Amino acid sequence: SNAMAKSEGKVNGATLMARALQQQGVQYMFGIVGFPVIPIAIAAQREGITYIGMRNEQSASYAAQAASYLTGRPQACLVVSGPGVVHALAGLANAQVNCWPMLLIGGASAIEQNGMGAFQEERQVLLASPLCKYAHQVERPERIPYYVEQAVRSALFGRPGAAYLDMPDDVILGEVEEAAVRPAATVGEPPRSLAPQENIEAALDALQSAKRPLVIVGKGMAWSRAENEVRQFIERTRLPFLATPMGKGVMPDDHPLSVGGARSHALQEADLVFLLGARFNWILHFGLPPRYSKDVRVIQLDLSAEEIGNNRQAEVALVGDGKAIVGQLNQALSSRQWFYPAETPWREAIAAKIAGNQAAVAPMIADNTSPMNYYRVYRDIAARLPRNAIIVGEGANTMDIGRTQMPNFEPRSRLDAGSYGTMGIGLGFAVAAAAVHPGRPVIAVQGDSAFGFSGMEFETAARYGMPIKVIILNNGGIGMGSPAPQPGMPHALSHDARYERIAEAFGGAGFYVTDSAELGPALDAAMAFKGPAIVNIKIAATADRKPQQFNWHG
Amino acid sequence: SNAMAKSEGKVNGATLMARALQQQGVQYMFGIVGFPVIPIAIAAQREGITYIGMRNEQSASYAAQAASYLTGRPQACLVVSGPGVVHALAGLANAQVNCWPMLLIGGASAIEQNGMGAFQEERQVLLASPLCKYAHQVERPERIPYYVEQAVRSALFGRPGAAYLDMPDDVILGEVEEAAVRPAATVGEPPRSLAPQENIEAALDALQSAKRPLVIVGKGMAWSRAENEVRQFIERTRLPFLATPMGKGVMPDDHPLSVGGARSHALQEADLVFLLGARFNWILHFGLPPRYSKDVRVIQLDLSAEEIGNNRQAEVALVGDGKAIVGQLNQALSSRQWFYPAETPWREAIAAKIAGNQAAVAPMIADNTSPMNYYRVYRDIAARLPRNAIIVGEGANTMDIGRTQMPNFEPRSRLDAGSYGTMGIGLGFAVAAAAVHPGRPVIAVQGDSAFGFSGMEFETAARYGMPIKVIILNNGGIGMGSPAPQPGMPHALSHDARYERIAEAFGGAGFYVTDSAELGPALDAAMAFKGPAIVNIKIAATADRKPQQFNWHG
Amino acid sequence: SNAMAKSEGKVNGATLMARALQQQGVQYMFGIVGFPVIPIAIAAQREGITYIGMRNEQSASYAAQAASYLTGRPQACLVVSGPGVVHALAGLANAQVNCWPMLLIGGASAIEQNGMGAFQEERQVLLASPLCKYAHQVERPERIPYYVEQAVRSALFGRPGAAYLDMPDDVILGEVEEAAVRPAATVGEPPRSLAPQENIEAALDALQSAKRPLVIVGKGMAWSRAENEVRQFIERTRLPFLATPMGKGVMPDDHPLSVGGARSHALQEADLVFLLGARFNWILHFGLPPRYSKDVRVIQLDLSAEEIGNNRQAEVALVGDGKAIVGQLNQALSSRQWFYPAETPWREAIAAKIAGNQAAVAPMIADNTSPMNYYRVYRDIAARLPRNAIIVGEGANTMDIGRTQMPNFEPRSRLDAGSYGTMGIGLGFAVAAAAVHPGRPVIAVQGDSAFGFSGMEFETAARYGMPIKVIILNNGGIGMGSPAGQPGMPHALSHDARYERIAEAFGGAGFYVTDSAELGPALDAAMAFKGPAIVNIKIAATADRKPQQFNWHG
Ligand SMILES: CC(C)(COP(=O)(O)OP(=O)(O)OC[C@H]1O[C@@H](n2cnc3c(N)ncnc32)[C@H](O)[C@@H]1OP(=O)(O)O)[C@@H](O)C(=O)NCCC(=O)NCCSC=O
Ligand SMILES: CC(C)(COP(=O)(O)OP(=O)(O)OC[C@H]1O[C@@H](n2cnc3c(N)ncnc32)[C@H](O)[C@@H]1OP(=O)(O)O)[C@@H](O)C(=O)NCCC(=O)NCCSC=O
Ligand SMILES: Cc1ncc(C[n+]2c(CO)sc(CCOP(=O)(O)OP(=O)(O)O)c2C)c(N)n1
Ligand SMILES: Nc1ncnc2c1ncn2[C@@H]1O[C@H](COP(=O)(O)OP(=O)(O)O)[C@@H](O)[C@H]1O
Ligand SMILES: Nc1ncnc2c1ncn2[C@@H]1O[C@H](COP(=O)(O)OP(=O)(O)O)[C@@H](O)[C@H]1O
Ligand SMILES: Nc1ncnc2c1ncn2[C@@H]1O[C@H](COP(=O)(O)OP(=O)(O)O)[C@@H](O)[C@H]1O
Ligand SMILES: [Mg+2]
Ligand SMILES: [Mg+2]
Ligand SMILES: [Mg+2]
Repeated sequence: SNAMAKSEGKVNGATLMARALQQQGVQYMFGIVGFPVIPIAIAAQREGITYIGMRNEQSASYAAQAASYLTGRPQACLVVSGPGVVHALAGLANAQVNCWPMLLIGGASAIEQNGMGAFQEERQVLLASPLCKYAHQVERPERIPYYVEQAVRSALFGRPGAAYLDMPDDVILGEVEEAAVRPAATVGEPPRSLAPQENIEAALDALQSAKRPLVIVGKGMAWSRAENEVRQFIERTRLPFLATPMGKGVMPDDHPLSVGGARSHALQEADLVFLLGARFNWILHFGLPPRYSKDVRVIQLDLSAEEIGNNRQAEVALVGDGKAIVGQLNQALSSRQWFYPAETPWREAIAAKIAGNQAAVAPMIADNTSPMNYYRVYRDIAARLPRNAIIVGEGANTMDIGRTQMPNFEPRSRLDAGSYGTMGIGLGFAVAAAAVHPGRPVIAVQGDSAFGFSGMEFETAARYGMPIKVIILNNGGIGMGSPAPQPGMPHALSHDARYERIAEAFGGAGFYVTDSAELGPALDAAMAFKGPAIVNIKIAATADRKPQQFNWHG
Repeated sequence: SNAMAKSEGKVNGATLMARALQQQGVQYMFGIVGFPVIPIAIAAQREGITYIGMRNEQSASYAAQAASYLTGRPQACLVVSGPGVVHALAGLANAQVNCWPMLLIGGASAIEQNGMGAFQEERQVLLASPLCKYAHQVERPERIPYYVEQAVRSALFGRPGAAYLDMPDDVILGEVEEAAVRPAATVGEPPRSLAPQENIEAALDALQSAKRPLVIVGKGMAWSRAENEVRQFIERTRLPFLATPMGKGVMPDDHPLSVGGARSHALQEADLVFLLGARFNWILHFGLPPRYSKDVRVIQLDLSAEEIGNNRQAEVALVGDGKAIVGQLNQALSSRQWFYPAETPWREAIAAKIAGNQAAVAPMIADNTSPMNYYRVYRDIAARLPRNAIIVGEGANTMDIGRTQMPNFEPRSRLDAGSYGTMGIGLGFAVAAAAVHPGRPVIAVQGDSAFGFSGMEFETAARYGMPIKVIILNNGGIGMGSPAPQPGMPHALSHDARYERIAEAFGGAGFYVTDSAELGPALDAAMAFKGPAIVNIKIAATADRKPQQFNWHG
Repeated sequence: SNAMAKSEGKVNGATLMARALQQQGVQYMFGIVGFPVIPIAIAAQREGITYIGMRNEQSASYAAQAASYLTGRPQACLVVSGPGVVHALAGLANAQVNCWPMLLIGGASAIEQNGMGAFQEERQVLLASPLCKYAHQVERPERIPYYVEQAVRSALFGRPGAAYLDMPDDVILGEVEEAAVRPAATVGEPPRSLAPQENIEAALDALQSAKRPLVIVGKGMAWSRAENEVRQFIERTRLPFLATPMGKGVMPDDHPLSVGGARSHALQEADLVFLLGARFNWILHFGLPPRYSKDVRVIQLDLSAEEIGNNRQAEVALVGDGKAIVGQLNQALSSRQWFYPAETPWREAIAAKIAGNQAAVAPMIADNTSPMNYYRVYRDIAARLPRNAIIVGEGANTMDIGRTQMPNFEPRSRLDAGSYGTMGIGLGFAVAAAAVHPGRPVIAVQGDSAFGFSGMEFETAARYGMPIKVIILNNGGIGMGSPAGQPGMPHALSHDARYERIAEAFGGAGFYVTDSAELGPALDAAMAFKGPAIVNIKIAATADRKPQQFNWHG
């Protein structure tokens, strides 16, 4: 009753944590409650944070980083002591490798029982630390504002990455006087740095000297929110560009300067590559033979000074923020006459290779034979994707062929297995996208193996009214199908699995497709259904991607 | 064709690894293939090792240690580089905490690409090391026999724990001359050590002197295979005994001397406790007030010398193997004639407390009201459990009430959340049990939250023809249900979920139960169905365990 | 004054720690004070603990483990925050590698400043944990008895190793009510375990079947205080034995059964090796060719089950305590007549190899040429070692030649570079020996390179009145000397250095020897000087050890 005297001078750690998270712009918290973190989730809701309770911490820790990428600010994963934290190490590793921020909040057993073999006693900061930019235990409740500020700043500033805060039971429930708690500042936007002017002019001088220049647009530019500057730069210079898998959409994928359909030739024959927030790691084949000229010249824009010149020396280094530096280049271009000319041999070679690759996939796209091939399946899928959708892609062939057949027109609208090649991100990423962008459609296209890692999160989607559209391409195995057996092959799964009945366990709509004639009607119904859906497509066991000169891994 | 000359002088790392695993007694390998470990799973199958391809490495790593516990030998988990290893860290942590052996075999990116940002390059030994007794990279294929011997020996000897072997791609595919490979010795049985004679006699002296003695039978005795010796020891001494959660069955749970129905009174009032392969950690409330007399005398049998006297000093230490040391006690008891007398006040107090607790839960067991309470549901489950079943239990109220309502009569026939309190072990444990003991029934009783962590492994079971019986107690939440919402509560799940439809996705039988009259017939049909099955029981949202003087955690 | 009322109800962390250490048998504490550990050292002295302030924590951490080995109980090293702990990691690593206990107590910056960049803030537990059996922070002063008990037990019990306790400034100075502090039990002697009777009898059966048996006596027997049992065993069986470098003295080095002077032959030709608390690591050349028969049979006695069969399979495993198991063997031998016969080809071969090696070094021992060779120097040094001395040996040729030329007659009386091959242990070990055994002479024979690592601790010895006798064999470099516009060679030091003047800096006696006629008188004067002393011997730059078939490392 409001009539009785109530003591209001004290606040506990759970409440201080919720307030600090909200002050620092955490709007989404993905996790699974239990000892000792129930009060944190409840307190978070009372501050208006959106708590999404999931079915495995592995998926929760993936959702938190996806939500961080999409919002531009660290979002939270909340897990119990012991195995809750160990399950969530999955997401720390993935966020580290992708340079994505996130905040993992792990409960811990009470400090006063350390050494005793307490329930879920664990060396949690020690376990998390090699996967984190920042990891620290909160030893007393009155320092929660200090630590939340420092952790969010460390995750968000510089090269982004994962931050971990350890929350012992006795700190969560510990109480301090309201007026005694020292405030913290609100973490603002990440600082942006610029390049020296001499480097800006040297970059432009290099571009003008090149006979076969190539701009590579990576997901660092998407994280930097540099899409306006990049679009202006490519329109001004008229340089050919190649998008990386999650750099897709920074330039619209239908831009006439994209070399995406001539990727192998463009990398092989360029005499100059301009990396925009993209690494010469495995996704770009290291900047080295056999995928590049041994003498390829490199302009490299990265926020990370230590990344400059990895594997292949950079002729011009542009260390700083992608948006700010491309802004400098656009400003410097306004005093120059040069642009990449409308007709060059390079342009003609690129066009010819695009035409050849188009010719290679044209009969597969047109083939209505059932069981379907991947290109036929994507002909129907691509036709149902609205231009403002968020696309989650996961699998081997399903994901890789999906990457070329599903264009993105706006940045940060594609989430996939990323720089770690992770299976297991799929429905976590979709749940994150639907929480952050409830006004936009969310379509996850998964292989049958991929779907098994996180498919139980469909119940999560249904519970929060998230109308995610899950499309499974089922070839009955990992990368390829398998004849019925003699033991089953290690890569074999269940070609006749009726995964769509999982939707029906949770109030969603399930659709099963074996024949090309069923596929359109199934997708139209799934898109129209007011709720989450699974379309389970039984595809050809031996369907494969377009032949190429080089294996993707090599 | 066998007609053409084939060079047979060379063998590769994958084949050496399969042969060494087979030599060392590894019979089960749970994993998910992909780069770079496909050759290892194929080679393992060629040597006759059973390969179980699962749906998430988290479950595979849990399956591996359950198989090790059941077989008495380290069994393998096989995972890909990068996130395959990070996902499997779950199983390493669980194995460390339960003193269970396992062998995790993690693929790695090729050594010659280290530093370059290779696909799934990761510091895998470093990440695994805090969770392992033994962790090492295999740097050259010709060292494979050496390392597999050493890792298996390290995991199995002494206090058991997890071993990790890192297998780089170029080691897996690297070839050596068969004749050149150094063989390794076959790892035998774990050494057993004995206590000094004076300690054996001091232990019997102390038991003779006690007014209220209590033997506590822990899962170390199950691991030691000490059940014959423990059974002879209790029959000879006639001492009251208490089983720990997975120590159930070492003594038959229906034994007249069990104090399991008077657990709180027995721990509170004992003047002497004899720990048999059981720790004074949280499961036994640390051996300290408020759950024990502050002056409780302790005899402590543990293989780990460092464990002796943790939290509560041991009056008599018995450091060595459970089977061997209880064997010494039985021998020394054939030269004394003491037994604990047939009539004592302690016996009378224990019996009256058991009778009071039976009366306390009898009305709930008998109550046929629907939605049902937990004790009612277990009345039908327990009446249908075969005496040789392997029971997997998982959840909070589901698991803990199932612990009291589901007796075990043989050792090593209960697998549950264990010393780490882990949600997520459920279907991986069930799959391991069906793999190891295909001629025994395997029944997993899970809460609805618990089922969500690993439920996709139902496809794994169906694919290998494992007729696991999954019984879900669904209260719509973690620990308790929740009314309709304002946001849904953090612990709420879906009370109306039709989880049994997941069975129908993979060719199993699904049964849905909301009324007590339905429960009997559904369980009968599920047990009789020649295949895996899910029985989804919608139980009362506020059903709870019997009241107790102390919280289980405190 | 005593007349004033004084509150006495409160005690601080520093005092609680000093009392707990004294309760647990810590008698010696080696360290360097500073923030925040000054109150710990003062409190320690108030409880009667001997505090030895050293000149570098590297040496202090080596002293602590040597004192632990000599006393049989963990002794303490006390260091400041940050670099104090980092400097002491040296000792942690050495203690792990040697299976020696020690307790490192590292001060830490105050918990309330964590995250702020406090003076010497550091992740101290994390840095120490890979080098420790046990490492924990003390988070509250009332837990100090609990943690000190647990750390001492973890260090001392089982296979011994290093323990680390982290002591934050606010825990050291924090106060609690005396009456409120929970006592901890006193850690007693390490538990001893026995082998099964079948293994005892199989060991004696194996020994009787061997044609060329060899018993190897390692420093695990010295740690176990098994010298009486081992001497009885060798006297009873008449088996040839070999001492390891710090196993010397467990058997007296002048025992007629020692194969010390025929080591390479004994290892090469033995058909059966009985390891007594010694590992097949590098010191015993792995139990493998080219140093052993490829079919050598092995009986292995180790406390560590996981060590059994490393590198070479064990035919008979004896897992348990060295004293207890050799006790079992001696007892089983009283029911047998068997002993190794007085005349066998094996004895004849051993004796001829011994005579051959004595003849090889006899002229070097007798050669009075100056500058002297190593064997000539040790002729005079060995003549002047009292039977009860503690010998510290450190260097390459100085240490290795000293090992064969300086016999020990009592166990635990030789301290040397050990299983890690460490330069830097010299004067810390000497200071530890002089603190623990002030009634025994302490003689450190060091190479000129070795001396430079720890030579400043001579001021520590002088300050505490420790009459350590430091003898430096100076060849002007690392392993060998060198001639004097080219740079100095990397191994070269100062052949004409006058190291003995360092004794004179600190009130000790310095002697300089270049001529063989000077050596006897200098050693006699140094031994008689009632204080610490340095005898600096300028030896031949090219003096070397006796030629051998095999390099010591290989
Ligand atoms: C490493 C990669 C960036 C390498 O890129 P590629 O696959 O070689 O190129 P993609 O951009 O996908 O294009 C594929 C080929 O199709 C051509 N292409 C692309 N778009 C088109 C269109 N629109 N029309 C016609 N042809 C096209 C393109 O030129 C390539 O051919 P060519 O020019 O002839 O080469 C990528 O494969 C990748 O990100 N893979 C993810 C791997 C992963 O994480 N797997 C999960 C674990 S698997 C291990 O267990
Ligand atoms: C690894 C070792 C145990 C290997 O032993 P060895 O040196 O081969 O044997 P030792 O016992 O020292 O004996 C040496 C040789 O002398 C013979 N020998 C032994 N005693 C005598 C006597 N009294 N008289 C004559 N000859 C003797 C013995 O049979 C050996 O010859 P043969 O029978 O003919 O072989 C040891 O070398 C060692 O511990 N080295 C430490 C290395 C180290 O840490 N250095 C400091 C770091 S170096 C920093 O890069
Ligand atoms: C890896 C991991 N993540 C989370 C937890 C917390 N875990 C609980 C232990 O505070 S147990 C509950 C299941 C209860 O929910 P349930 O299965 O529906 O059973 P029931 O009680 O409702 O009958 C939760 C989720 C955990 N231990 N380990
Ligand atoms: N604001 C920023 N400006 C420029 N570069 C950035 C910024 N934030 C992160 N980066 C960099 O972007 C790069 C992303 O590379 P990568 O993840 O390999 O992209 P992709 O997979 O698209 O090639 C990282 O090297 C990271 O340091
Ligand atoms: N062969 C063995 N003999 C005796 N004790 C063992 C053996 N193997 C393991 N142990 C010990 O068994 C104990 C198991 O304790 P715990 O997991 O706490 O049991 P519970 O959960 O049943 O109480 C561990 O302390 C472990 O060191
Ligand atoms: N009480 C004990 N009884 C038997 N062995 C022990 C005991 N304490 C330690 N040990 C063992 O003694 C061994 C010493 O081996 P090592 O240091 O290689 O000796 P050395 O250098 O003399 O050959 C270690 O393997 C250790 O586990
Ligand atoms: Mg597939
Ligand atoms: Mg529930
Ligand atoms: Mg020298």
